[PDB]
Amino acid sequence: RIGYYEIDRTIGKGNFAVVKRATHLVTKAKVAIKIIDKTQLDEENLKKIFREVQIMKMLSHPHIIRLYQVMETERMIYLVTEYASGGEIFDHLVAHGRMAEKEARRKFKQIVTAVYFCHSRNIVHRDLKAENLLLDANLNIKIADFGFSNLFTPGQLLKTWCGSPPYAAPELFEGKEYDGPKVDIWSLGVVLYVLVCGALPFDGSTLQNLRARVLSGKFRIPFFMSTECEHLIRHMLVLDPNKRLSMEQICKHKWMKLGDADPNFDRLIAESQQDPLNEDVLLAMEDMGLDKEQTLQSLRSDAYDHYSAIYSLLCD
Amino acid sequence: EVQLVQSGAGVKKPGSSVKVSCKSSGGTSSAVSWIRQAPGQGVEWMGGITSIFGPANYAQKFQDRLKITADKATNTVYMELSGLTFEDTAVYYCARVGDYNFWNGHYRSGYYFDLWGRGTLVTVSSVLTQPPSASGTPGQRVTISCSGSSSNIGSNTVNWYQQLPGTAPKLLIYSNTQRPSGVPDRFSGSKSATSASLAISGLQSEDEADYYCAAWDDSLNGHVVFGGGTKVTVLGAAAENLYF
Ligand SMILES: COc1cc(-c2cnn3cc(C(C)(C)C#N)ccc23)cc(OC(F)F)c1C(=O)N[C@@H]1C[C@@H]1F
Repeated sequence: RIGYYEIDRTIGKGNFAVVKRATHLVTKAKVAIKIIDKTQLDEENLKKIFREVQIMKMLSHPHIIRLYQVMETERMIYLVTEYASGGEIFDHLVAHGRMAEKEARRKFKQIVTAVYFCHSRNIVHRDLKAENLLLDANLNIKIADFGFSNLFTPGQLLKTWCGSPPYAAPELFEGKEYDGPKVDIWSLGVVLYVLVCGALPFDGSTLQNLRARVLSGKFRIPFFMSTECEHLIRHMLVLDPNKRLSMEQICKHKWMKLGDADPNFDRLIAESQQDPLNEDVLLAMEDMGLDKEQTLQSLRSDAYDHYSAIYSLLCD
Repeated sequence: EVQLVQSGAGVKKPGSSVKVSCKSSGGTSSAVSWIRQAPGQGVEWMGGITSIFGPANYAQKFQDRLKITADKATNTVYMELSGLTFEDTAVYYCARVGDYNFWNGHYRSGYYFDLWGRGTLVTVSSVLTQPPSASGTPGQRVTISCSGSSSNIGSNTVNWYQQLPGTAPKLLIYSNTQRPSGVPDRFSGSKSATSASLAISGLQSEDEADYYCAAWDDSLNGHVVFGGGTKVTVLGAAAENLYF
């Protein structure tokens, strides 16, 4: 169907892309393929796709969707990534309703782990939403869609007004120059709210009504929500970005430290405040006809070509 | 043709929780909302899908105790009301929002309930101003007023429902003046600033029913508000006497 892939069910839709499910024909692995038709793209949108690809090449994390191969024809551009066979947070909330604070805490820890990692590599997501927080086979978070993401310099103001309206920070609606991480922290507050409530803090019939709600900053806090959880959300959803919690303050919040001691979370957050070759895989690739030194050169040069994908997929 | 099949009636002890189902049995993606009606009382919106933005939207009154879920695979929608009290004894209906297929984030829905389930009687055992009653002689015209505020009628379309005894409310007027298929031209709607009106021209005995006006209220995260219900009573015909 497409190169070495057998395409099937559509699993996602973007403004200019269609994400279809696919199988690697040589590795038998299950992957996702973002399909983009370059013919319907302006030069501003063509740059935003190439920026997304470069940003994804920098992010290798257990809770971020992993890019495997980038293929580009005269009129098409395909991004082959890992497939999350468990679903997405939005579908999970539609099927089962609000999560218990214990279940929500585990997923929220996984989200902040991946968002903190991004901010360490100087990248802001700018499109965190329930429908973009996928779930693997074990129901573990894998953040997807870095189309609206951008590189930032700590202390710089960004000027791209983008994001999912129900999760977008007030500054974005107001068209103000903003601090990247502070915009992601607001989205995280909405994500935490919707995880424990099964509903949005700011909602409406139209985008105009939704905007008025977000700019008000007022939101109902349900009876079932703990005092510790309410404090965390109220300190993330703050109209003044300077008065919002930082990523480090979120990770050390009383609600976050609740329940059993989580040293695996501490190890992942400490890694963000700062590998060898699988010789068995390299031998198997040599048997398929693929050159040993050419595979190593593809791996070290971040080519994300046929040799990179077969190595990365085989290491699973 | 397409029908909403609800679960059977039940008795719950106070403090417990109840789960009601609603399965679509016809030509299928929908926007099911849950509406309850206490014995001899008016209809009340509890929650359901009302925007393209979130997984569910709940009425403030029910936010703390309602859970609304859906099984896409089987076309079944669920409702779970916890911490039941004697005040939760009511008939629970599931209703589909007509213009769901038109929702875009920019398109403003009318929030009219196209299809209603037959209702589920759950028993616990151990905003819009409408006149309580209206009346008229057959052949005459009766008008029901429905006043509200600028957040609801002032900013949205008004829809009217007719409820016959022992049956679920039925859409009578949608989008202020429109009539669904089957509704005669005798019924007509109107809306001016924050008030709506329903006119029943050429009144017949078959029109004796409760009438509810409804509109989307933009207050809070949005919710559908209902009128108290007008009990239209059709009097004896004028031809029953030489004087009348
Ligand atoms: C959430 O956006 C994506 C999700 C996935 C994806 C991975 N696993 N997976 C599983 C499912 C299930 C099983 C839930 C279904 N159905 C759904 C989606 C995915 C892959 C994606 O791109 C990849 F192809 F590069 C994107 C992506 O960046 N999309 C942007 C909007 C433009 F198209």
